[PDB]
Amino acid sequence: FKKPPINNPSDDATIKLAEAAVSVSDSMLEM
Amino acid sequence: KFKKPPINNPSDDATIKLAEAAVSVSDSMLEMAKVEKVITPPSKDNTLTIPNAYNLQARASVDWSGPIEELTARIAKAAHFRFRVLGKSPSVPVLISISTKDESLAEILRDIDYQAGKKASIHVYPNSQVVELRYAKIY
Amino acid sequence: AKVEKVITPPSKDNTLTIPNAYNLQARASVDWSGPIEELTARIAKAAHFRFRVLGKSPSVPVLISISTKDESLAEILRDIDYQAGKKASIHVYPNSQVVELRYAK
Amino acid sequence: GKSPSVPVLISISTKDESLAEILRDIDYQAGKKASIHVYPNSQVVELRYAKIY
Amino acid sequence: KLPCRVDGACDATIIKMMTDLNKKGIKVASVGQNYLISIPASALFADQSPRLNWASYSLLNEIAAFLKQFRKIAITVTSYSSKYVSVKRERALTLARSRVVSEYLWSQGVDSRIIFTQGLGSDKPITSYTLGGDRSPNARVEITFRRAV
Amino acid sequence: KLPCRVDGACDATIIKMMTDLNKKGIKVASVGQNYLISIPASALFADQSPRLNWASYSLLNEIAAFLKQFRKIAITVTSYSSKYVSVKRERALTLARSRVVSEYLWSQGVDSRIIFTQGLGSDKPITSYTLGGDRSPNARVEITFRRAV
Amino acid sequence: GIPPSANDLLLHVLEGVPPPGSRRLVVSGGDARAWLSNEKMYVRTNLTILSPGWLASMTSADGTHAYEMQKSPVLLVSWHGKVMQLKVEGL
Amino acid sequence: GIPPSANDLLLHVLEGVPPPGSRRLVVSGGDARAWLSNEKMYVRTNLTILSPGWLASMTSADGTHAYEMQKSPVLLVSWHGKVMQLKVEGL
Amino acid sequence: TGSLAGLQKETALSVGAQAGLAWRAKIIDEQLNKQARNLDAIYDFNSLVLEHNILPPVLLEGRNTLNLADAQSIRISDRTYKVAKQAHFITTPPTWRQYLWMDYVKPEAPKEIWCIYTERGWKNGIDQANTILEENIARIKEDFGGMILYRKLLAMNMVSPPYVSHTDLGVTGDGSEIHIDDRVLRITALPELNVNSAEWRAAVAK
Amino acid sequence: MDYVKPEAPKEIWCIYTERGWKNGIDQANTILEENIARIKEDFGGMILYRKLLAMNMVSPPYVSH
Amino acid sequence: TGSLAGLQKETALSVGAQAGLAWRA
Amino acid sequence: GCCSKMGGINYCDSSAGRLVCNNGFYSTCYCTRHAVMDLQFLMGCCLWHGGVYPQLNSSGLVVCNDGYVSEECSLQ
Amino acid sequence: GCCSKMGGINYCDSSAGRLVCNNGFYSTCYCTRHAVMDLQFLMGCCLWHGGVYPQLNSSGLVVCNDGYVSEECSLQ
Amino acid sequence: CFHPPYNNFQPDRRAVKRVGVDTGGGTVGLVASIYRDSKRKIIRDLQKQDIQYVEYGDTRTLIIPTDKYFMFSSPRLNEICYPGLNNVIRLLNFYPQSTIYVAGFTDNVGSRSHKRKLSQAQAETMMTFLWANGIAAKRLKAEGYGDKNAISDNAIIHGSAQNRRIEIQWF
Repeated sequence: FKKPPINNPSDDATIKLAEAAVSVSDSMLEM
Repeated sequence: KFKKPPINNPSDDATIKLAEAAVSVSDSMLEMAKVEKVITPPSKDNTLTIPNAYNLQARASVDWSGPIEELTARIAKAAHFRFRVLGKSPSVPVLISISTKDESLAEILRDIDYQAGKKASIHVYPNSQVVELRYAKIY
Repeated sequence: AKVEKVITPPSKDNTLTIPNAYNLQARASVDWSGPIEELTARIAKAAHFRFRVLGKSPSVPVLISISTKDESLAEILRDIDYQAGKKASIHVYPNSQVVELRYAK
Repeated sequence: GKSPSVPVLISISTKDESLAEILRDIDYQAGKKASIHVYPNSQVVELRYAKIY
Repeated sequence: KLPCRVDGACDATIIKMMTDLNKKGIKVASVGQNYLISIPASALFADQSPRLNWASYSLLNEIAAFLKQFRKIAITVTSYSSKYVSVKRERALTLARSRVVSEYLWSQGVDSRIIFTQGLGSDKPITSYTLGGDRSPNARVEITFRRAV
Repeated sequence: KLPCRVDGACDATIIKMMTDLNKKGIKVASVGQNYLISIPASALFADQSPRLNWASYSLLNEIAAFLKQFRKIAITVTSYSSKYVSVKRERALTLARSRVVSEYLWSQGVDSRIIFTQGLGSDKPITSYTLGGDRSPNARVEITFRRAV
Repeated sequence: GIPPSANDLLLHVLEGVPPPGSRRLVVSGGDARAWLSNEKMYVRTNLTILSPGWLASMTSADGTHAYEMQKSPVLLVSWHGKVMQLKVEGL
Repeated sequence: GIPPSANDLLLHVLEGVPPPGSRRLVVSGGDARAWLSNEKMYVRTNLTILSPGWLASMTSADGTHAYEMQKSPVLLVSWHGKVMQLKVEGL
Repeated sequence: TGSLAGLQKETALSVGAQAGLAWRAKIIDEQLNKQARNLDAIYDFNSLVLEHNILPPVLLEGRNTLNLADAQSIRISDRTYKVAKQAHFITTPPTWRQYLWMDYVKPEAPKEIWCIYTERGWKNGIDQANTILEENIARIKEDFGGMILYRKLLAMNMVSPPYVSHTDLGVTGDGSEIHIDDRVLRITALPELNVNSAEWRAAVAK
Repeated sequence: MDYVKPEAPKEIWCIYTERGWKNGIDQANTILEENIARIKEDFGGMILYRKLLAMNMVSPPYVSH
Repeated sequence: TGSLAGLQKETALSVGAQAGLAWRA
Repeated sequence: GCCSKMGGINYCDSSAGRLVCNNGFYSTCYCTRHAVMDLQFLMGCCLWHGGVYPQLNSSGLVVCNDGYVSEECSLQ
Repeated sequence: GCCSKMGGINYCDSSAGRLVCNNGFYSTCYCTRHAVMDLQFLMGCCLWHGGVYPQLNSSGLVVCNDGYVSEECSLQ
Repeated sequence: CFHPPYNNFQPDRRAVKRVGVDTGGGTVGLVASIYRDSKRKIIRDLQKQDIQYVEYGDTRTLIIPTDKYFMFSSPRLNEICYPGLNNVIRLLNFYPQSTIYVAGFTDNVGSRSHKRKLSQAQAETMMTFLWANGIAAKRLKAEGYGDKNAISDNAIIHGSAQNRRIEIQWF
């Protein structure tokens, strides 16, 4: 049976923090 | 019964405050990147310096937070290419931080070359099968 | 308030209208606080017009402040002309595609 | 125009009034600090600040 | 106050997992400090398609639980298949199989820095008996690493 | 010494009145933070006239008592009717109905800053079955708002 | 004026001989040695020091690093692409 | 005599860093922070202050206000067109 | 006290706060350790460092400024820019652990109305730890925002870049000690704001 | 007006307690009357300036920028 | 010490060291 | 009981200063002090002045920080 | 039991900081303090400063070697 | 039986297993089948998972959260939450003549093009999963909006969490 990732953003603040980190990394790559 | 769909795990106020800081950091970076891109339009891409070939299309998932030379040597060894170093290594080390998932070795090398910036450069010669890392003529 | 308030008729309102030239409806995001000349030149370059100045610059330059996220170039030019006041004016000619910054004598 | 550092405050307390009359009362109470214009052919409500300070 | 061992690991658990995997049929080999896990393709995938069965996730969880017992830097996943139509379809199939296996392994919590994936098609066979399809012993996926310190 | 909640409000009371209104026939809907109350015109007004019945003030009191439980800035009241004679008469009828309903709601003690009133006539139906008069389901009054914080 | 070149104690730190008059410090969590001589901390290791910042540095032929830095009870290091911490006692 | 331009400490108040040497105040009833440094209150909020009167003011890019004023145990604010009060403790 | 007819502990508060502060600090440190890679992705100080390993300066911005100095006279301004910190040579980039990590030491140094005051002190200690963490977050946000603002004003040509002079000595020293390739690097011009507004460059984003 | 709750406390006690109860209410009414007179004086003085400015007996303030 | 519910020799160390030092030497 | 006739309290959202219940509905209870409270009645004297000036007095007079004398807190 | 289900402990290899079992397998146990441990949580205060400055104080304040004051180890 | 990965895109024979196991009653099994095959039982099951159903007039809407029915920041479909998707297919089987609109919505974090592309990719993935179960391609249309018309407040954590969704409307 399939399992979820253990370091998964299952919290509504962790989701926002992780997508903010993704956008920051994308902006740094563009710069 | 009355319910609304997103019901997740309970949150922590420390993570709430960190997210509130990070959103404003992110859109400040968005404004700065837009201003810099508008002021200075780039004209060249590193596809000419780093081209692709066969057996550079094997894939990798990498999470590395150290110096550039060991990671570049591991990528070259997995890509079955010789590794060459040009120039003197600086006394202050060139640090990179890569955290990706399932992309090609040429794309990984291009991201490492972009993050190195003005300190180091990556070149690929597929005829001789050579990956070359060169340091900048600084200090 | 009815007694004290004074108005102007819309026939003699000294404000630049929308020139409705097709190159001036492109949206833009502008953050600027400084002289009028440099911003007006960049607005003309983004609208692919020419830019010319008639008059002379004073000792103290004319300072404007435009901070918008999504606004048309004609509306930006109208806000610039309103903020300039009696010291400068902006004219738009679309037949020969040019903008003119005219100083007050 | 530029918004002033001291804010322009209004106090409105009406009941069952049209939007044009509400905008006219807001424009009268604002007075010399701000003005309200309505362009119906372009469907634009415009608020302009005074050329002061 | 200092830790006495690497956390979540035990030598008895390592020996038990090695014995259970060898009795199940997954080949676990260790020479020096190098470790190899060899898996038949029929226990993971369907008939020559890059789609995992729903029951192979328990085996993948067992392999991930074995892989969490060591400290390592780089893992290599290499796929091999048999002759079906042409070399391009075999190479693409093996690359897709290695991609899916390494994606689930990276989704689970292995503490590695780099995972490399490659699929070599049908270039390196280990057995001259090539009559089967995916039931042939030379259609497999291999997970190789080196124990660090 | 500080207050522990918003005064005169309880979530159990909110759920109770939503359940009672939904069993009575007044539609209460909530998506995200937006709230909608839909009332048929036959339960409030007479046959195509802007005159309230005397017994509908109890229903209006229940709607006001439900509306006092939330904190809000703006309320929108919109009226819809069916085709009777022309478009002018039905737009004037819907505007008058919205004016009367909003006047009684503002007379009662709802703590809102702005209440907007409009009547759209018969431009936006919700049901293709248009055989009834005021008994049709697409002759209605709608009260929409957003819960603030 | 010309700034000074380096500190010559780092050659002995590279060779592994402690400076004279110094005392030993206990380092746990990794392969590193530390000494304290004149309210300054001398670290001999082959890891990469990331966070606390150092004042002077030398490198040997085989890849060993010698650092001169301020005293600190924690060091942040990079081992093989993984970031970890070393604990310094005896300060 | 040219009057002074502003107080440059309101930039740190805008960023949210407390002034050095100050002590914190407790603010109840709304989203605001306050500090007391030299018998003057420094208030960071995004509301509108109506009654007590302030001495200096700055505004950030996202709409956050910073005020310099005298000490008072009550503030009158406008939230969304509605007037309420904030209570300040620790004075 | 009321109507005319109406007319006719501290040690528990002290001991709860230390335990609440230590417990909340430990939980905050655990939550910080759960998100180590995301914080490194967000507060990436390493890619903002200039060419000669120089940390960029910190700049502060204010808009719509008013001062009532005294009665009959006021002073107003549209925007103001200030240099808070100055550029300098670095050997290592900063990290988020020097800003956000809270300090934890286990306190092992210890009934009708005891429990309510103990739990009141517990809530007070939790609130104190939350306030400390909020101040730390603001302190790191100020420096990162100033470093971004320096690059944006450098793009719009309002600050000057630092200037580096290098002196290349040869084989120096006496017969007891030699150095092969001496290089002395010194920065001569610090970054500064310019006041010539005619040289500024505007940016219009399509 | 200022409110602080006082929590710091029989043959002829009740009548004199009632007399003091009346006296405190009278004092509070006097204080409120004085406050009303003060705010009325300030507002009427501000209206009188506008009336005399319309009647041209006062000068307006002059601002230099 | 811990939770809210939780709220509600040298001479041997001296003498071992010389013997261990001499034996290891 | 805050989240009554629901699934109970999920967590305190400090961005809005409100409790979130086990359904998707916001609760009416507060859980931080920096929540929007409609405060209209405040206690204490020398209000709308600088506050109570902290000197200790031989008499019962109470003086504010702006020189005003509070007759309500003053002892007769 | 470190080398459990094996032949038992052979010796401590101090060049790697690990025990060797009686087979050729390295053990998971450490035997020196200079072994690679993944330490992420460290105790003590005035961390990321010079450490605790060793003066004895009349008050409960704790000062670090860089002039910083640690509020967490400070007594209220 | 039932295959957990989508039952090989086959119509599930759900009633015959229950009426075959409830014999060692046939009438009791038929009563259980006609209860559990009803529309209201499907609506209550979708209430047990985190999917909202709104009916108003003759327009019906399903609200599905991407945070639990998608992988993180990707257009991949989360395969652990397959009973909810099977219940969506079972509910949509009752209306064989209506047209289907699917729309994707995200929160305010990120760039505008990134938000539009992520919403469009999630909408295409959901429309493809609807198409592969038997629904014809001429009855489907997908659209991805950004943070254009939200239903909650994006300045708060729970309100921003409520805005990331997939909306399915039919007549």
